Amino acid sequence: MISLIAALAVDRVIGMMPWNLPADLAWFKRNTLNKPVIMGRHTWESIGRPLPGRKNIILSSQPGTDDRVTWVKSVDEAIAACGDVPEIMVIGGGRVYEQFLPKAQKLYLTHIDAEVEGDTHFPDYEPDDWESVFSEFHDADAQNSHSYCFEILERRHHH
Ligand SMILES: Nc1nc2c(c(=O)[nH]1)N[C@@H](CNc1ccc(C(=O)N[C@@H](CCC(=O)O)C(=O)O)cc1)CN2
Ligand SMILES: [Cl-]
Ligand SMILES: [Cl-]
Ligand SMILES: [Cl-]
Ligand SMILES: [Mg+2]
Ligand SMILES: [Mg+2]
Ligand SMILES: [Mg+2]
Ligand SMILES: [Mg+2]
Repeated sequence: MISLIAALAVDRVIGMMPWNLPADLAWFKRNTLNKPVIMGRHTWESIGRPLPGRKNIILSSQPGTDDRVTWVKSVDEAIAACGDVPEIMVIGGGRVYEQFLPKAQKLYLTHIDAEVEGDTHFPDYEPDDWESVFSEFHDADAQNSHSYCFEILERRHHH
């Protein structure tokens, strides 16, 4: 099964960080550890080093040479490279989320209370097609710059 995981500012702006949220990074790690992660080449270059404890699959029509990750050229190849696993995590960026959304059955979202200047957005999804099965709000604190709300949604309908 395919899931997307993303952190969204107001207006669904995503980035590679205008905010400083170690709690969100802990949420990201907890929910991706021991699962393959699929990302586009822009996201890969922004991370710079393979995420530990996860198979790192990079979707790009023009692969790099880095032997530390697995390079694939299509959504279908990305999925095949993951093989028989319970859950595949798609970690962005904008275009990769857009291509994978139709195949996804679960969303892990962090809704951040920040207005920011970026131009890359998380895909449009029809809220009526999803059910909110978890939500938790957290205030900002000495370690986290903004307030945020974790949410998990499960797909109920497809169009
Ligand atoms: N919800 C959430 N989802 C996301 C991101 C986020 O920002 N938060 N960011 C996007 C991908 N970018 C990164 C950049 C850095 C890291 C990263 O470095 N993670 C460490 C944890 C951080 C650390 O302890 O050093 C890890 O092992 O997972 C993860 C995703 C995609 N999805
Ligand atoms: Cl957590
Ligand atoms: Cl990308
Ligand atoms: Cl505090
Ligand atoms: Mg090689
Ligand atoms: Mg889009
Ligand atoms: Mg769309
Ligand atoms: Mg319904």
